[PDB]
Amino acid sequence: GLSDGEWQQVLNVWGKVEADIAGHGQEVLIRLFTGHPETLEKFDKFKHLKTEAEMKASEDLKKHGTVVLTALGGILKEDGHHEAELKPLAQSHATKHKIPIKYLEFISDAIIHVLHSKHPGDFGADAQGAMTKALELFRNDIAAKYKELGFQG
Amino acid sequence: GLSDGEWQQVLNVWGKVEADIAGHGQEVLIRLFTGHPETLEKFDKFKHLKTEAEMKASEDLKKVGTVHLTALGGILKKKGHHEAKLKPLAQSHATKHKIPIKYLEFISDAIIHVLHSKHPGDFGADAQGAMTKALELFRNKIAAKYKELGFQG
Ligand code: HEM
Ligand code: HEM
Repeated sequence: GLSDGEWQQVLNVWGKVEADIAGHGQEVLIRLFTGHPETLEKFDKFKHLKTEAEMKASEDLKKHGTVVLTALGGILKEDGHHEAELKPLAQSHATKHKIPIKYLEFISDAIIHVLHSKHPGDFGADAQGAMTKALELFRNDIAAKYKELGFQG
Repeated sequence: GLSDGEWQQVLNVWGKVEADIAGHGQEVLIRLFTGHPETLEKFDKFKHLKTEAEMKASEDLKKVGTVHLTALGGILKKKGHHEAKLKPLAQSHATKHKIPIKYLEFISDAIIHVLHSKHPGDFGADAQGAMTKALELFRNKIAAKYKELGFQG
C-alpha cells in the first residue's frame, strides 16, 4: 500500500491532471505511441496515424485519452478510499484497546478452529485455505495502518 | 489477493456464520480465551471470568462476539467487492484489446513523463515516487485479474 503522505501526493497530482484532462490524455497517448509504436497497432481506430501532428489532429485519439485518464483517476481514488477503510478500527485497537498484531493472529486461528468444528463436510481444505488467506490479508492491512500510527517494530 | 474461487468460498462460508452469528461469536471468543488467556486481559468487562461455564453464560461476552464477527463480515465483503472492481477492465484488455502487462508499464512511464513535463516543481521526487508506486500497484492488480482469466501474455 501507500502511506498517508503518499496518498496525499497521488491525489494532489491527479487534481492537476483533472484540470486539463484532455490535454494530459492526448500527450500521454502520443508519448506512448511515439516511444512504443507497437502499442499503436492495438488501436484499430487510429493505428494508421503516422506522425505526431496526425495524432494531435485526431479528435478520436483525444477522446480516448480522456476516457483512459478518467478511468485511471477513478481507480486511484477508489484504491485510496479502500486503503482508508480500516483507519478507525486500527486506531481504536492500537491506542484505546491496545491490541498486538499477534492477537489478531490468535483470533484468526480461533475463527478457523470454530469453522472447522462447526462445519464438518462444509469447510474443506480449499475453503479453509481461502479463509486463512483472507484473514492474513486483513491482519497485514491492520499492521500497515499501525505503522501509519507510529507503531512499527 | 484471493482468486475468484477463493472469494466465493469465503463469502459462502460467511453466509453460514451469519446464520448463527451469536453462537459463532461466542465460540470464537471462548476458543481465543482458552488457548490464549492473555487476550482475555484486554476485555475490562469480563477479564474476571475463569471457567467455561462462566464464559458461556456471559451476556457481555456473547454480545462482543457478535460485534466482532459482524464487523469482520463487513470487512471481508468490502475486500471482496474491492478485489472485483477491475474485473471488467481486465476482461476487455486481456481478451478484446489483447494488451500485454508490459504495455501497461509503457503507459505508466508515459504518464509519469507527462506529469513531470507539465508540472515542473509540482511533481518533485517524492510525488513522483508515490505515483510510481500507485501505478505499479494498479498494474499488479490487473496482472492478478489476467491470471484469473488464464491470460499469460
Ligand atoms: C492506465 C491504463 C489503462 C486504462 C485505465 C485503460 C482504460 C480503458 C477504458 C476505460 C477503455 C474503454 C472501455 C473498454 O473497452 O475496456 C479502454 C479501451 C481501450 N484500451 Fe485501454 N486502458 C489502459 C491501458 C491500455 C493500454 C496500455 C492499451 C494498449 C497499448 C489499451 C488499449 C485499449 C484499446 C485498444 C481500447 C479500445 C478503444 C477503442 O476502440 O475505442 N489500454 N481502455
Ligand atoms: C478480527 C479481528 C477484530 C475485529 C474485526 C474487531 C472489531 C472490533 C469492533 C468493531 C469493536 C467495537 C468498535 C471499536 O472499539 O473499535 C471492537 C472492540 C474491541 N476489540 Fe476488537 N476486533 C478484532 C480483534 C480484537 C482482538 C484480537 C482483541 C483482543 C485480544 C480485541 C479487543 C477489543 C476490545 C477490548 C474492544 C472493546 C470492547 C468493549 O467495549 O467492550 N479486538 N473490536
